[PDB]
Amino acid sequence: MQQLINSLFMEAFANPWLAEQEDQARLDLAQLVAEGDRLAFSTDSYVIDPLFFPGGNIGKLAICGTANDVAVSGAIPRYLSCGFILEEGLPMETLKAVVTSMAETARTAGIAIVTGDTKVVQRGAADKLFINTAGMGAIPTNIHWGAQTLTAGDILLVSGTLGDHGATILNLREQLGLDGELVSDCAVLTPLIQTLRDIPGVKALRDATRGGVNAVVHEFAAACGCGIEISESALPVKPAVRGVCELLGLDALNFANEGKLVIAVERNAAEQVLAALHSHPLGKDAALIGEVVERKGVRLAGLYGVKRTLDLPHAEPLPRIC
Amino acid sequence: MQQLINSLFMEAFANPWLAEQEDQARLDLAQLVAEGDRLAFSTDSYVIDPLFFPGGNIGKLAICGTANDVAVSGAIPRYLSCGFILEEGLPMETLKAVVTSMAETARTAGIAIVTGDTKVVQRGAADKLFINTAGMGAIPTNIHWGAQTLTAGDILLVSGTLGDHGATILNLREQLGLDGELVSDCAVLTPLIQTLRDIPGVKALRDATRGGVNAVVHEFAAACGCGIEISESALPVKPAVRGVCELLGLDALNFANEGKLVIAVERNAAEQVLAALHSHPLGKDAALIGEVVERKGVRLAGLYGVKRTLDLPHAEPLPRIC
Repeated sequence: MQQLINSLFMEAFANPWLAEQEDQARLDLAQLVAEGDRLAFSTDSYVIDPLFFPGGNIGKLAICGTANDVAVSGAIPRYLSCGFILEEGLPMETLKAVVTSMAETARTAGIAIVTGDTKVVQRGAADKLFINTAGMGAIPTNIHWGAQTLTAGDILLVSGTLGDHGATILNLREQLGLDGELVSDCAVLTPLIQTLRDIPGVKALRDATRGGVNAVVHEFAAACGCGIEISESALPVKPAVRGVCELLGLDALNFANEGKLVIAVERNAAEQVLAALHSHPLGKDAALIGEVVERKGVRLAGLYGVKRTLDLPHAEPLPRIC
Repeated sequence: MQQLINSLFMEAFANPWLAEQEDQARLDLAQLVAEGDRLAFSTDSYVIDPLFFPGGNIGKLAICGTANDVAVSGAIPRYLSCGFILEEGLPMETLKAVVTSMAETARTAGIAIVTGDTKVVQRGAADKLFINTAGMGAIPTNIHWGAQTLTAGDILLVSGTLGDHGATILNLREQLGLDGELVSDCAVLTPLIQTLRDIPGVKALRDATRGGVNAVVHEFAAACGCGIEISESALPVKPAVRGVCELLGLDALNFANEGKLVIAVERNAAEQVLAALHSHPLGKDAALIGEVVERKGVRLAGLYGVKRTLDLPHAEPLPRIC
């Protein structure tokens, strides 16, 4: 019932902003402005099927994805909101596991869930559980990361292996026989991103969820009016993900990630940035993958250095991967 | 494609924050701090069935509800996020109508939709359309509205008639035979609330959505450690809503409102506050309904001044009223 669900929310997420709260949380603005001059603000909804998977669950994901959307601006995520849409009859055991994981993930990341909402719909009106989170943090005045700034000669990096999350979910949903080898990379990336905070050569940073790295590179190119060239052989792809690629013929560049950055840097900063990423556990597999060029468009270099236009796909590999 | 949906979003909601955006909106903190010392931050999900109804729709509702949750703090709402969950095959005519109403409601209220998300699920996995919005605004330093401040002697008012929204949806969903008599009160309340901004004796404001006025007075009582006594005869209830009460035996105090305030005021300010409310189109039916008292608990005064404990109901009158 509604009262048990509300009690679960309040107990699990309990903090000084949520307690004694009325219709809204009330956040100290002086504290935020002391951290930075801009407030980063993002929202995402989470409709992943299944709810639980190797490496995470919808609840952990709902904190990670939104914390990362904030964190890639250079801001430390501090406050999140949470809206649950529940299907009547969802086992309490399942809801409790999701909420427990959300609360733990937020607690570990130093994030407070300061406000929320729960709606219950009848059986069949929603598939089990959907979550929306919105988040905020203050962007330090000296950090100016954006793709509009990119110019010919800039280097493109990824913080780790590509397509782990997408491949994990595809394997589960389509029963591809790789259970035990694939794991989601779902993680809060703030500690990794903060290694880059004082490095002058860092120019743009984005996480690569829906649409994977392919979407990001196309977004980067559209923003700066320059082209981007990616080396296919330079792409770090785990053996189990390669296995999914082989079976389905689908691109690891198109697979959603839930713990990876695409980073654009000044040419002379590339080795310094790689070293910073390699020093942190979340950046251990970071690699150079490409370059910003004068010639517009996105190209992938295959065999014998042949550069071919890299198209965006028409749809995601499968519905509800995130 | 769902790039049709993303195009609808960007076109309808277009503003400087949404354009050339990467993973997050970026909001000027100095401007917020100059307005107030606290940031009000709220979120609500909207799962109303049906999507369109007399007096509004899910889109207008998604703006109103979240704007109101911010505005009851004293803050002027400035920025909203918007997360859509869409069922595959939802007619574009429906979605366009929803988005248009959202855009027009936001524009009229001077609210910018600065960031968002869309997720699409398969047929049967969600009932047509769900929306989450989160919103923010700065609370002026000199406004200290809070339920915790209430003391014995304070007067309770409502800003209009009770249960119009809930009753409208109940009549539609349960086919009670009152079509054309009932209309939802869905409205952005900021202009009404701002009549009270400079009135010294205003102590607490809440909107009265889920659980209605009954939930608000219970929340007030819990926050301040004082009791609340309500006059049953003083409750303003329209004839058609009374008709729903008569048919179902259900209480207008429990029915959801989507354009009503419950206001607590210093005893001496009651006449001034009532006149201020009556001066605005949205507060014409405002009324005194009770008082805060020393004896703890919530009581309803019936025939012959008999005061009886007013219990909260176990469930909402029906799922998906909001």
